[PDB]
Amino acid sequence: TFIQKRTHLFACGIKRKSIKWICRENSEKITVCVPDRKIQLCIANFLNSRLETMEKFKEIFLISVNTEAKLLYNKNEGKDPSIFCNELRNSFSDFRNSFIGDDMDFGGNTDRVKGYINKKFSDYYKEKNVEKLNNIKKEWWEKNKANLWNHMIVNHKGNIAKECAIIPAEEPQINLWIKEWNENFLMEKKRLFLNIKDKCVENKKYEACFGGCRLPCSSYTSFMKKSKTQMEVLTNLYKKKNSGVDKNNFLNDLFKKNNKNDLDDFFKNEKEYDDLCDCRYTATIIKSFLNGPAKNDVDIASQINVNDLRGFGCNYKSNNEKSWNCAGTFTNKFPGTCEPPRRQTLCLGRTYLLHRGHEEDYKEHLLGASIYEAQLLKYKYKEKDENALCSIIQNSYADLADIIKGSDIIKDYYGKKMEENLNKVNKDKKRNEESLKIFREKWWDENKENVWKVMSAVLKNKETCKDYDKFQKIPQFLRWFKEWGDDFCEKRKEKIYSFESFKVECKKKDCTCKNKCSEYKKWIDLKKSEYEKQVDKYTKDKNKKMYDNIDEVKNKEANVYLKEKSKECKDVNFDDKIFNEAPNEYEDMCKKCDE
Repeated sequence: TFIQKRTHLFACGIKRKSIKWICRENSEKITVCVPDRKIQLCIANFLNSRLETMEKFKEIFLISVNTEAKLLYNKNEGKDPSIFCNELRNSFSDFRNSFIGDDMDFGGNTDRVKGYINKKFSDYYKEKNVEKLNNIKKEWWEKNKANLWNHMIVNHKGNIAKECAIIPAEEPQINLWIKEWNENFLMEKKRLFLNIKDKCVENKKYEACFGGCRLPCSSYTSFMKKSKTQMEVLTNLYKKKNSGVDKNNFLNDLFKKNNKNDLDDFFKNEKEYDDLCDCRYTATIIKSFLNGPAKNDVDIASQINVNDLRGFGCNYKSNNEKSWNCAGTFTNKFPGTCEPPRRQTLCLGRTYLLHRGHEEDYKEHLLGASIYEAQLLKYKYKEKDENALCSIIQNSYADLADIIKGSDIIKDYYGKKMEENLNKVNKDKKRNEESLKIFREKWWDENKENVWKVMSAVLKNKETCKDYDKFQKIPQFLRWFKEWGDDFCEKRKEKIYSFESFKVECKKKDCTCKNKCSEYKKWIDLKKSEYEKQVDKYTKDKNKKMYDNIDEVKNKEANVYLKEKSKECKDVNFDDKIFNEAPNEYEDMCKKCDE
């Protein structure tokens, strides 16, 4: 009775509502993609009957199709009725094609029922020739299909369009599956893209730079990836089932129906996706520097976009000059170290935001910081020569490497978070110091080339800048010490010249020698202490054999290391006069401030 009707329903069971396609390889090592609708096709009832006679087999078939309809109706409640219509038709076709030996779906009950139905038809006709049986089944379908279809939709004719009640034309399964898949695809494609619009709006307010927009963008991307592999399978199976030919332009026509040329063009992300899903203060510029205008045009690579710059969380290097910092918390573990002003003002952006641990986001952020650092440096020192600009870019490049590797001496608020957020990218559950270090170290090696590529884009004749890799391998402090030398010698030269132009001006007309001399005394004493600190570390560290594997350093007096590595000091000897409260040439002049 009605109770027994429930039995039919539950024999097959409630259907999953989501529309998905599952790809597996069959016994012949051949990959196929089956729709979940086919996986859940209502066939269980065949297994609950002895199928004693052909009348019975017919009766059970009638129950199967009619039940499939009910379950499809419950599945598609709340969905556009066109969907229920198509699934009715497509399931009817699978009943036909899985019955007459044209089925890509395999395993589980699909083969359990198939094999059973074949065995019963062996009994019915007493024929074991599989080919003959298949023909017998084809004839049987011919005579029963009209009644099977009619009964399948008898309770739902009113819920579908008049035209959907017409029995489906007979076609190969793969043709029907491709069509169904195409429809499933375009629907989910629209939906996922509308979410992108909703959350990204027009992406004119850096929406794509935040999770609200990046999530639907990301969902859309993966869906296209999965979809592309799926269509490849289905499209190859078509050719294979037609002597390796696109019989009747089926595949071709289908591509033109959607205004596309082929698989590739079918999944090529349009301009609109990039416009809505690329964070314009990271992704857009990265693409320019690696693949676009900036790549081969220094002028363009050098031009700064203020809005993007401040969006990312950095600003121009101030015209003011910060002192060297020899008194941070880092002096606890590394006494004698002096942080370069350049390091104190290094652009890292909002590193505290990469807490979700996505490698692509992290890479995108690092390259962003690297680009702006380069541009900002280029802007600050645009009036310097190629060799200097080159070395200045390498300084920050190497510091970045030290920050990512976790060897950076400063461990400031933003550096630390950069390091820790790379640890987050690492999903390995072994999380001791050395284990995490090794990961970061390997990660930098895999990315350090691109980092240099984008930073080197702001230099004339990029290949002029060499051994950036070797330079990065040099202990940070040693790199800084030399940086300090060049900075010291330079500013000393400047201050000497300042005295001259001042002396010559006074030498003619009107004349505070004491006041300028005073300012210099303060400066030189400050630099003297900085020098002493770093010399002490260089010496103490050297004695601990920390520089054994470093040529052009082993057993070289600190002040010698400077005169060599520091070009700017080539003409200076670190005497005991060098740090005099006044230059030896202006010693007497700074004295006798009576004139």
